[PDB]
Amino acid sequence: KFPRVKNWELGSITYDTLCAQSQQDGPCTPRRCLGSLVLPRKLQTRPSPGPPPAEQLLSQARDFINQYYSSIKRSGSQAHEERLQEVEAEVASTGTYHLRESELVFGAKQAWRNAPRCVGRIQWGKLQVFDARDCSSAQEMFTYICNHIKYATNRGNLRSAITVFPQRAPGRGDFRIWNSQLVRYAGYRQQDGSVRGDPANVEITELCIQHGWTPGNGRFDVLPLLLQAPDEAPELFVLPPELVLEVPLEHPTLEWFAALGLRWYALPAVSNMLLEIGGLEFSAAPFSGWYMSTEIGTRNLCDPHRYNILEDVAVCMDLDTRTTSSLWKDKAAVEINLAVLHSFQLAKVTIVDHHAATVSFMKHLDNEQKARGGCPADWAWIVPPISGSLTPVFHQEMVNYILSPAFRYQPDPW
Amino acid sequence: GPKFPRVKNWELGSITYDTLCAQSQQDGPCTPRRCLGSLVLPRKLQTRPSPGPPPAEQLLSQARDFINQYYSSIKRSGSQAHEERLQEVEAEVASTGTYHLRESELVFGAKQAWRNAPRCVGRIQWGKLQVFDARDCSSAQEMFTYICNHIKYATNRGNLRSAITVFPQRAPGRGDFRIWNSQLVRYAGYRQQDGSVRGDPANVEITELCIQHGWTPGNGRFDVLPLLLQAPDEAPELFVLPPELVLEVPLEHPTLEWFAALGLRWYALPAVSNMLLEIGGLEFSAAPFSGWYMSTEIGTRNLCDPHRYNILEDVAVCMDLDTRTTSSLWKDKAAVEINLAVLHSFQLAKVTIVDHHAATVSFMKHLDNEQKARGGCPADWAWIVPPISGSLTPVFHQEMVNYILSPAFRYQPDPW
Ligand code: HEM
Ligand code: HEM
Ligand SMILES: C[C@H](O)[C@H](O)[C@H]1CNc2nc(N)[nH]c(=O)c2N1
Ligand SMILES: C[C@H](O)[C@H](O)[C@H]1CNc2nc(N)[nH]c(=O)c2N1
Ligand SMILES: [Zn+2]
Repeated sequence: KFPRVKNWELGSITYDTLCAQSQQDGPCTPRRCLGSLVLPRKLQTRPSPGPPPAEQLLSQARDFINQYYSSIKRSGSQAHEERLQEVEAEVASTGTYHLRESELVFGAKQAWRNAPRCVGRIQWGKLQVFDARDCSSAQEMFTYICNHIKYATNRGNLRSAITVFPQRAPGRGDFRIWNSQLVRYAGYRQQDGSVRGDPANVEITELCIQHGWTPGNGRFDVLPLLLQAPDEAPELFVLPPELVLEVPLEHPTLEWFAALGLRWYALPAVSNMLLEIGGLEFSAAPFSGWYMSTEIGTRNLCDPHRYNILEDVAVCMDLDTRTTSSLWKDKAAVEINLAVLHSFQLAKVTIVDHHAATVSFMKHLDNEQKARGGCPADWAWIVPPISGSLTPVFHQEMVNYILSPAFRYQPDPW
Repeated sequence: GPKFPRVKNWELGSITYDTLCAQSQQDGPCTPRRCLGSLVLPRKLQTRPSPGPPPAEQLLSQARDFINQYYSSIKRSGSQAHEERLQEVEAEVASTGTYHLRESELVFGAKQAWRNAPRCVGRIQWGKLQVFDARDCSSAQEMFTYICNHIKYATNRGNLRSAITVFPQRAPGRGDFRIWNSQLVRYAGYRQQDGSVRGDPANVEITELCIQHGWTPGNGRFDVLPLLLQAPDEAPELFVLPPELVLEVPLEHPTLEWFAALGLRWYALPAVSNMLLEIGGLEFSAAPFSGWYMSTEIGTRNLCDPHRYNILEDVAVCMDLDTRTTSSLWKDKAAVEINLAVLHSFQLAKVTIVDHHAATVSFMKHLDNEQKARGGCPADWAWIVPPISGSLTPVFHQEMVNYILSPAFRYQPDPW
């Protein structure tokens, strides 16, 4: 039942007993493993044709309340039994319930802790939770978002934060941030099918223009936010420049790197995922921490379907682009990730390289084994995009499963 | 849409459906509750030893399935020869309790096992495999002759050729034919007095077994080990491979002149020998196979792994990198030059080798070929994506479905 987990670098073994607490099913079966798929339509928390069955919601709620009181050690106190009574009364009468701010804070931190694809969970206990459940308009969503950004950025000394907007109600539309991240660069599909900017943001850039945004023509034009209040069309909001801290990229030894004009924002804030706590769903709950260098230098800048700068840098470095055997791609990529670490460190902006991050994740796995008897992790996401075996996580076996609270993927509002 | 796993390529945005997984009849380690896809040896890819013959009914169903596969590949499914062969197999199983393959059935099954191997990135070459039938072999000495012939053929003075030698299958009430070594060519791993290791740390055990069996050890980092060959119901016999048979490549860097001075090297022929070839329910406990290397296997894993040669620090010190901090990316820089050295040295010595870019690109082609041919291709993402420069490679952005198909190459417990 319980999987034997092994580290091949050190020969050490552990048994994951935490996976037994999983109540939600993944995409795999004994016939075939689908663990490398980014998003199966299954785990995804899509819309519904009404209110969840009261029995199911109630059991997820009682479970969460049980988790919370256990955390503060008051498991069994009258406060626990009374909170469970309150939840039952509210659900039975209204088909739903609401969380207290202390519970929402514990829930947000626990959802991060339970996030399989996250390599920075060693910081899970240090999270600023902004309660925005008293938001009623898109204009309000914007002020809360700007507050999140100003707080998280902190002049360069980044701080992990999450802003939780109103939960989903069966009788109305969701509060949604249409942008995948709070900060994104525009992607303009040119004449020749080409793309000026970030090709990953072509669809959202089009939507922004459609809703009245006057576009630019640069490779790094920060997009405005499309915030949606229940059953209302999304509204356009331009982010104040002083709020968006950006870092111009230059290399420590290659003088010509700066000339490439590359730059990336400091704040990584995912804004399209759904936070589920005790059966309650928060369709708008942007979260942010700090970047791991490979996200920018390898994925964002070197992916073929992204900025695709590999060959440009290779030519500047004057490498042999004729054959793959010269390893020109590998050489260019290393210098690009180096430029990212150098530039952010020069600008006094928080980053963490993949070696430092993965070593900390290994410590986190150890903390978790002793604390909960395991830790759900997605090997394909945890192992960085370059120099995989050069990091300790590559040599670590991992067990992946879904625990709640959890951040889940959800359908696009359009 | 369709009731089969939807597979996507994120670089190109293309979609495909895996229908081939529908043919899988062997369960993997995963369940709807948890994914155990990253485990090297879950007890689902490993064939334990059968001290007793497989139940006639279970074996016969596996046998029928294989015969059906064979006749389908030659396009004579449902034919007279097909129904005859099926009858012939159940006749053998009826009286003897086992059966035997025809020459062409073994060649087909051996090629299909490679084709079905989820952890192999070189499957674009699956149709070109030299199958040596050694099912007549009766002694440990003969196994040696066969292995030596295999090495000569496969090595071909640098112009490597994929090959596999199949020894007699598992027989009920008789010992197995087993090659104790993990590969035909392995470097010794000497356990030092202080606790460290000289040579290859991966080979500490087998080295100790060779010593317990009469081998007189050396004291270098790259000492080729002798073979511990086992014939049925007999103790393993030690056989030293003649030096001229084992082609090696001294490592040197194209620009970093001091790299040659490091005295590093690696053998040309990658030949796995501790794996079990399962065809139609028949188990070939000894069936070494070989191809050619992918640069990262040597330069990244064998030479840079912390539990292997671990040379990253040595090379970084020579390149004068800041090994005091992670942010200098000294490990990344060094590893790149080490991989470049492996590629350069093999090309210079005219020994076949393929870099991780070329190999993965050819695996994408294979994936496209198999989509059209079988409606999918079982692939282990963790093993298909190279140990360095993952996303710079096209397979990283390719979702894969993993399942067990037979014939198959399966793990098996150590003879000892
Ligand atoms: C403290 C700094 C942190 C670092 C360095 C870090 C790093 C990472 C990395 C490398 C990824 C993969 C990103 C990608 O490839 O798209 C990731 C994903 C993720 N992280 Fe963390 N993380 C941190 C903080 C956070 C915080 C504050 C939360 C939530 C409260 C969080 C939630 C997650 C989740 C849910 C994912 C999956 C994202 C997705 O599926 O797109 N992370 N993190
Ligand atoms: C023609 C060249 C070939 C190349 C470049 C190639 C490359 C690879 C690579 C890189 C691996 C990973 C090994 C590791 O990381 O330990 C692998 C695994 C494997 N290959 Fe291939 N391969 C080729 C030929 C063969 C042949 C001839 C067979 C069999 C007839 C084969 C069967 C397999 C199997 C079953 C594995 C699994 C390894 C394990 O489970 O330990 N390959 N191959
Ligand atoms: C197909 C494959 O799952 C996909 O390319 C994954 C692999 N690992 C990843 N890992 C991280 N951190 N982020 C990603 O976007 C991906 N993409
Ligand atoms: C734990 C993890 O499965 C293990 O380190 C795997 C990862 N991917 C691999 N991939 C290949 N090709 N070869 C290996 O030996 C491994 N080891
Ligand atoms: Zn799985």
